[PDB]
Amino acid sequence: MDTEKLMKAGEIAKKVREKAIKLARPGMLLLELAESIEKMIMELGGKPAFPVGLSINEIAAHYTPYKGDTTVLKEGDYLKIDVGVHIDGFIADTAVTVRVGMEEDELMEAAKEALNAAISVARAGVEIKELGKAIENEIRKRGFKPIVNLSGHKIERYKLHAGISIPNIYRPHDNYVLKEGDVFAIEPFATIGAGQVIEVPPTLIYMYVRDVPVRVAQARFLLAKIKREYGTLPFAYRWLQNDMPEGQLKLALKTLEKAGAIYGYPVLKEIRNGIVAQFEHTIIVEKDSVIVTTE
Repeated sequence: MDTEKLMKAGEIAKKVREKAIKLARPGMLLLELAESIEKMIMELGGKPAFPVGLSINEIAAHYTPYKGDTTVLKEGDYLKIDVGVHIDGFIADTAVTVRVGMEEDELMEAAKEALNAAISVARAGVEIKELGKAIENEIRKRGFKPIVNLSGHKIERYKLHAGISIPNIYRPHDNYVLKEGDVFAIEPFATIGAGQVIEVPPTLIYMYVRDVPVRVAQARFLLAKIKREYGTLPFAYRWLQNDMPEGQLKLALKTLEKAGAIYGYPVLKEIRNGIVAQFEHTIIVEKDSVIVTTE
């Protein structure tokens, strides 16, 4: 569980996060932003843990651009930038919301404050529901609604979602005890909407899980490439686009998705088109406080 790797990932995540806020100017082509960031991650000796999330407003997460994407940042836009970096499989997951070409807002504040609230509170020994309460309050007591079914999550090596949420609400039977050595993304989301998200198209992001019989030559070969370049970390449709006709690409991906070799990370929309804000730090739990990998 090499911490120095985890830390580097965090430093790099931290840098490119900051650069990403500088480049978040109105008329900034969303495609170009993502490419700029991911480029800068690889310069600093990082590989991306996943395609960079550039989710806007009602859109909560799992938007990354494609080639041909013309989405462009418009002033007043609440832009969630979710950056991920890994060092030989050791992960830094960090996120900020920014009102493009504008000052911070009380909604943006509710989320960032929820993050700090959780981090202060976190020691080894603490039950995760305690961090839940911490977040819930910050967001509510500013008269906002936290997104219930989109949370933080345990991180392990080459395993981005390692299957224990740090939920954004108190739940009596969220009883997990934070351990010396646990890595965890704390992501509060807040919205003026319902406080709940669902899936909508497109599916712009994908993850290898399992190899499976693939009858079709085109799809088998694509699965091979995917495993070689990306393994069991998520990947953008965008990255594969380069080579291979876009039609035969989209079909292969759905053909693999069907067989259950790859699974999609489709876009998530806040269910009442509630404008949504996010702030994420990676933390390593330790005895009487926590490292913050990405601060």
